Amino acid sequence: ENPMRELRIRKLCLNICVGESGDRLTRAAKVLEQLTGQTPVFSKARYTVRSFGIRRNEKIAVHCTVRGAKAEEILEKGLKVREYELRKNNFSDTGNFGFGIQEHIDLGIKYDPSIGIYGLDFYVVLGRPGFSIADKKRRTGCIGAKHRISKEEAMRWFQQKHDGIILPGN
Amino acid sequence: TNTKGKRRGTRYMFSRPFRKHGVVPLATYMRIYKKGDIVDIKGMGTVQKGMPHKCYHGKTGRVYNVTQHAVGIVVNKQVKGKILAKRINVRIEHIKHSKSRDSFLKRVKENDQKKKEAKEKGTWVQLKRQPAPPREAHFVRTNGKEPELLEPIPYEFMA
Amino acid sequence: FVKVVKNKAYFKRYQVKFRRRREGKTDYYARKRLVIQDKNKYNTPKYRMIVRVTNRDIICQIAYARIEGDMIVCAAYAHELPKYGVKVGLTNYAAAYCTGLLLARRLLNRFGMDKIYEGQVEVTGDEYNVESIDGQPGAFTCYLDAGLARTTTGNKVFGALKGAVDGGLSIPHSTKRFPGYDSESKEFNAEVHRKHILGQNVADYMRYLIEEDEDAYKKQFSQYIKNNVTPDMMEEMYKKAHAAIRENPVYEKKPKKEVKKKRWNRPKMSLAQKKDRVAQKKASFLRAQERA
Amino acid sequence: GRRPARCYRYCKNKPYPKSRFCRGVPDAKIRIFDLGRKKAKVDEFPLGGHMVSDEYEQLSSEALEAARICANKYMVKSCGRDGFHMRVRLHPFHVIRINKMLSCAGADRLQTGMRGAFGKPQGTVARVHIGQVIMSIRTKLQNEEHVIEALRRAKFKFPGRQKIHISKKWGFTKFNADEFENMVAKKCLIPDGCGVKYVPNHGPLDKWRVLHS
Amino acid sequence: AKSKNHTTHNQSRKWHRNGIKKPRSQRYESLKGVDPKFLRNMRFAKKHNKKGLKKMQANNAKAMSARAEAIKALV
RNA sequence: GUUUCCGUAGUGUAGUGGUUAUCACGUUCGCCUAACACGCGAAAGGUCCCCGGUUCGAAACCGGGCGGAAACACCA
RNA sequence: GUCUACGGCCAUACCACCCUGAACGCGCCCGAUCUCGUCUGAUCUCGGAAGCUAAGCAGGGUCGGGCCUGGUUAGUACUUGGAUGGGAGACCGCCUGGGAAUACCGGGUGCUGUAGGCUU
RNA sequence: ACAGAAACCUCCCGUGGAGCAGAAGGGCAAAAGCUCGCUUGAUCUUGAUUUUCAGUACGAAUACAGACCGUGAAAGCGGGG
RNA sequence: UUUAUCCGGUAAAGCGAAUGAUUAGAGGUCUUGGGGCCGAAACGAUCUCAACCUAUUCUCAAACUUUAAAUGGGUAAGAAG
Ligand SMILES: [Mg+2]
Ligand SMILES: [Mg+2]
Ligand SMILES: [Mg+2]
Ligand SMILES: [Mg+2]
Ligand SMILES: [Mg+2]
Ligand SMILES: [Mg+2]
Ligand SMILES: [Mg+2]
Ligand SMILES: [Mg+2]
Ligand SMILES: [Mg+2]
Repeated sequence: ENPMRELRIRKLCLNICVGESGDRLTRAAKVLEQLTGQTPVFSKARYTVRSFGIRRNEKIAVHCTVRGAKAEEILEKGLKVREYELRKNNFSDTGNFGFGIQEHIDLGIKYDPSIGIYGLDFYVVLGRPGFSIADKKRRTGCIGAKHRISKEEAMRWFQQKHDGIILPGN
Repeated sequence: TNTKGKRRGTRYMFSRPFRKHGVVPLATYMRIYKKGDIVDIKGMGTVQKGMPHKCYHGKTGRVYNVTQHAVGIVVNKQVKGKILAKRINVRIEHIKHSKSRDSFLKRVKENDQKKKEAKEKGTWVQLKRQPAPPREAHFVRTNGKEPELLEPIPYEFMA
Repeated sequence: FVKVVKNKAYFKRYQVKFRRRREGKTDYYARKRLVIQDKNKYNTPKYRMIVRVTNRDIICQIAYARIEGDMIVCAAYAHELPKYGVKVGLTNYAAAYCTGLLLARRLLNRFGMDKIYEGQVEVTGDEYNVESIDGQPGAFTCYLDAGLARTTTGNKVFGALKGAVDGGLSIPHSTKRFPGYDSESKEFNAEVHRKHILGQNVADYMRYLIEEDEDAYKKQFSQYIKNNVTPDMMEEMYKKAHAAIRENPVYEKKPKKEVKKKRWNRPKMSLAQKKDRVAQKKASFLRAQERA
Repeated sequence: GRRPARCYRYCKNKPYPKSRFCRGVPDAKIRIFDLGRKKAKVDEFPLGGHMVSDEYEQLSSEALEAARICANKYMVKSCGRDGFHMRVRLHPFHVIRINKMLSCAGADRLQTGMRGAFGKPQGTVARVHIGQVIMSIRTKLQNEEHVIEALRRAKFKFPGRQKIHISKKWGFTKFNADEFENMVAKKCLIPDGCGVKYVPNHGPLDKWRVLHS
Repeated sequence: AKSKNHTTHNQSRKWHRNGIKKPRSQRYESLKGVDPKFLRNMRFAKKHNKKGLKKMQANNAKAMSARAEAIKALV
């Protein structure tokens, strides 16, 4: 019997990196738009890199943060493609997790022969009531010792709701 | 020959001491200065506007002005003989109340008080200070010991 | 492994911030610029009206700043307002008015000025700005203190201000942030401040919610149902308050004496009592494993 | 090569550490300020024989080299190759200077005499105060004589004057020899290769829990 | 044709022989240097003093006859 | 010692202002030739001397150095 | 006893971890009718009040790191004046005064300013 | 995910190790670091002082005062950096 | 010359307090490596050397400093109070 340590999803982050700019990026923005239903933020280059074809302050990726129920509704319909199974080393040291997909169509999406197939990074920030203590402005603070989601609490999170196997071996 | 620049040799004066790098505690500009009050200059890095300068870092002078956030202050500065009583316009941050005067004031308040009293007696009280006299004949006593014998101790080479 | 960031060195060199910083409560730079009084004044104070909307209760108080610790001359909270016929919804912009109004009048009862610079009475929601009367005690003034509230248009803070201005303090306030300013035009409606002052925000939420769905009413505001408060009524609770406050602002306290006075913290352990616990162990340990 | 040590025997100048400020320093002659069985233990190797300066002087890097070597040669013989440690405790380190030799050709014509007098880096030297150690050695308690004389020969690569002294500490620790066996047997002191950790009645109790366990 | 490039040698001797006079400070030093808005004002204070002398004189004689009465009531 | 100047493909040498690198020669492969030359088509090849700094970035802009070069070293 | 609001001096206050929260507040919380702010009501604004001290905070704990004192090192190092002191010289000795710092041992762990609660 | 010592994202730590056109030097954090909105306080005008000192200039600075303004809910802050 | 009171960053010290150098061992697949040697290969065994860092230790800094003297520099010790 726990009061409100309802381990629950604070956010779902969708990034679509594509070291290009212009088209091949601008189209990727419509995928997140379509999938989420919110205008995604264009990221840009921290600084220039030569082997890559990217330049400081050039646009590269496009990314979103999805939250509330519509996070649940894209995590579910996310893993599904990864048939409710992940690996041991994605359950991270701070109680977050991450599962990437290969192709954006597999999430109930229509392919246009123009708008190709850019998968995406899904990651999710598990939280808990009273995790906004840090992020607020007045009377900020830190989140206890417990109240911090350990790797192994984030594991049997994912194992008792999406009921995945979480297969070992790296 | 060296550079005349206003802040030479200040590398390690104006430098704030330790673990005080930051917000200037507010008290230090919410105590009141007023003309006649004697004040010790003490330059400070943090604020650079209205700085004094090294040739009077650590001097004292009386105040002759008071502007919105600064204090015009008359200080004596020695210069190949002729000392010059001269006036500068230092921002509050670099200034304190010297407690120099404040032994006297407490000595005055006591003497006027001790003179008004013991006037109804007419007994003459020792008002002036007086330097530390020679320590008076006292006795000592050991009780039931002789004193302890010292010997200088034999040198051996430690390393 | 990694390098341990938090060495001995981390803590030999870590220089604390500056207490009311750690707690995270105070612009001091900005307290600096608010508070410290010019030195063409030496003693005379600088008053600031302090408003921080908490979360349950709005606190407003006039303070002046001394070297031992800023002294509060007058303090008016929101949880007083039951006295003045306002039971509920008392961290709400319209109650910050009454609170700030209270404050202005609890102050102005002292230095005997409740008979002058009343400010606006019927309430409009405009420029009211007090003009000191000649041959009288000149009006009171203070430079509003927001604290840490991102002061966008509509926020309660500079709204409670409107209360203390309306109540007869001469604060420099502009109108650019009162709920009503149009940020694509640059005027008032002012008749939006009408509402915004008297809580027909809350009335019209108490009416969009009700006809759509029941039991979101009651959930969203139970105590707005309980205490037999309604819309329509609302406007004419508050108007009894900015009247009732103004006929009697003064605080009467409540006298206090009883407490038995038990000590139900926990105390500091004395030296010897730590001194043994290590000697108490190490005899619990030694004994335990001189065996198995 | 270099002027004779004479001319840079004495500390006149303020330390010139090799740094940003002087650069192009020829690498110090000496490189190993310890040899023998530096893989020793504290508990098997009990004789902190010392060589100590009696004068405020400078010692060249190249003297230290010789001083070391000639003590590695006599010890070995004496004890064998395994049967000591030698430590030099003056890594030369303020940098010494040379006006650039007043170079001229034949009869010559112009040197400029003194302009830009400031020299260049020549080498490196140690500062040495009185009663300060230069070299130290450890062996078995057995083998005192064979330390004595090894440092004795080293004195002769080496200007001024300096006493050979035998210490009161466990070999290379600071802990006064009359006292280890006790301080170890009860664990004020815990073995740590060459040296030893002094462990006090200070830290968390679970640190202790590991000992006396 | 080289030479000396300073010294501050006998010197102490000189700028000291005649003394080093700690500047002779009068009472009533000049108000030049002070913020004009002081003086702008304290001159209206100083100028309109005499306006208010009738009070001053009578109010003096009140205290003088009250303290002629205080010292005489002691007698 | 001090004052200049260079260093870039296997070699001789261009080149830019801070996005990019050449020529000729050499060489590898075909062709033509009975076979070599010559001629004609294809080709691959350096951290732009070693460095640290600045900068989006340096072969190129600073500072240090290392190798190769040049020029002075006048009154006695 | 204790808290809140505003505070002073800024670690005896920090940090790391362990323990407990009666009431009021202080918090966590619930939502987007409006104001307002976002990619996202994640932060700010606002309207609330269905839960729980999960954390902050507060209260406590650690032969806990740190900071703050004491001791010790040590009358050591260093130094004002002093000598027709020693010493080939480096340097060293004394006389008259002043007199540090580490390692190593101890103790402590924030004091209070105004306004207002609660324990009636 | 592709993604590798380096693209992109998210959590944690992060007293200051960045950053603050430059030599260093001093200064700096819900700043003086970074991002955006609004702009001309780089504006007009007397005087006082500091610094270089002879306590002469220039340059550079500090305090005030008078106008006219930007900014900000406002206190102030701002006469180049 | 005292007594108050500021000011002060040199000698010394420390560097198990920041920066900068630097010896040594215990310790650590931290990392990682590049070589071995035993291993097809295997954080497999054992070596080894790099680099890092966990407790340590040697020795230093004019263009370092937690500390930090001696000698020194302001004021003040009243009728102008
Ligand atoms: Mg602000
Ligand atoms: Mg919300
Ligand atoms: Mg709690
Ligand atoms: Mg709890
Ligand atoms: Mg401790
Ligand atoms: Mg003599
Ligand atoms: Mg700011
Ligand atoms: Mg002006
Ligand atoms: Mg100096």
